[PDB]
Amino acid sequence: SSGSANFAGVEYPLLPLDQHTPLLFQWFERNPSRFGENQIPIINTQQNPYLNNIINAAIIEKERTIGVLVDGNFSAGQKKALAKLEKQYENIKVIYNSDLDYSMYDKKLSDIYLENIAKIEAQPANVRDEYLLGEIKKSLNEVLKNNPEESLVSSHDKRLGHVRFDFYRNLFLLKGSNAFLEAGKHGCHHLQPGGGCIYLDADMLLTGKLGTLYLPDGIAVHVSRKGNSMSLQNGIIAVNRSEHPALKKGLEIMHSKPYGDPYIDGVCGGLRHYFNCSIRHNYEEFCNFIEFKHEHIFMDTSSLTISSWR
Ligand SMILES: O=c1ccn([C@@H]2O[C@H](COP(=O)(O)OP(=O)(O)O)[C@@H](O)[C@H]2O)c(=O)[nH]1
Ligand SMILES: CC(=O)N[C@@H]1[C@@H](O)[C@H](O)[C@@H](CO)O[C@H]1O
Ligand SMILES: [Mg+2]
Repeated sequence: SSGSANFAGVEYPLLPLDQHTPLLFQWFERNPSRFGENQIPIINTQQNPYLNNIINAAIIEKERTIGVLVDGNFSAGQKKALAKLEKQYENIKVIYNSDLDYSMYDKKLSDIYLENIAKIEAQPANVRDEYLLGEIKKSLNEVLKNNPEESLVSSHDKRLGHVRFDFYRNLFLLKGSNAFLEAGKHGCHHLQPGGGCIYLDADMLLTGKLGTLYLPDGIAVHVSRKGNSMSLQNGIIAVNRSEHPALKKGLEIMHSKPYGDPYIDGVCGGLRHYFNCSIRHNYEEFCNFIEFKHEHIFMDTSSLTISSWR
């Protein structure tokens, strides 16, 4: 521990994330056919040189495990290319999302709907959200018509866009360093069970070594300052431990809300609940408090060109 930062009447120690804390990048590919059969299936265009950025981060942080969480229907040659990348850079560990078991974070959709119907019925009739009650009842009806066993994981798994890799990003960060050991990644000499993790968007250009970070209660996230507004953002998520209470609270919210969003609820909601940033608090002050800052990271370079999913 170093100093401390105040927010909403609570004093938070700036907890350390040592230099052995692993870095984490993520590539979930919807269209693996846009790469060669023996190509590394991670985008690497002039506008989005993301494979190059990852390799540059692995070269700069030579004494740090660099995890690449990948997903998509990859061809055999593409997987062999990923293994070749793992061999060309010792610290790069490729983790296939399908090799991780996320069932311990799952919940039945019908259970969420039933609990919400009970909790709307348990409140005085003059304040019940009746429109929401109706929408939850239609959602449950459709679940019973199409797949009664539908769950958070399975429903998000069927998504084809950013929501899916947001969801799995949060779950992986809950696993923390433990995900590396669960996937059988050998030679991760520095990883401790229960260790943390620093997730970075691939467009977060490292220009130097990160050293040791000091974050309030051991967590910080990106703050986008595009144009005249600012917003909490999951483009960077640094935690000093597995099962971090802020991300665990985001998962709690998603277990309780009928239509929880991995970003709005799993990240922003969890942070604001954990740190007591209500709608009556200053959102800008909280952004300044929780912001992940670093002089050796050129942040969100995808805004100089085009977004890879937009
Ligand atoms: O097909 C895609 C597009 C994006 N991403 C992930 O989304 C992140 C954000 O990419 P980018 O910075 O281009 O988007 P932005 O959110 O800045 O618009 C990337 O780093 C990847 O982890 C992905 O996995 N697959
Ligand atoms: C301005 C914008 O698009 N922000 C998106 C956010 O909505 C999304 O939840 C997140 C994860 O995909 O990526 C950000 O870049
Ligand atoms: Mg970006």
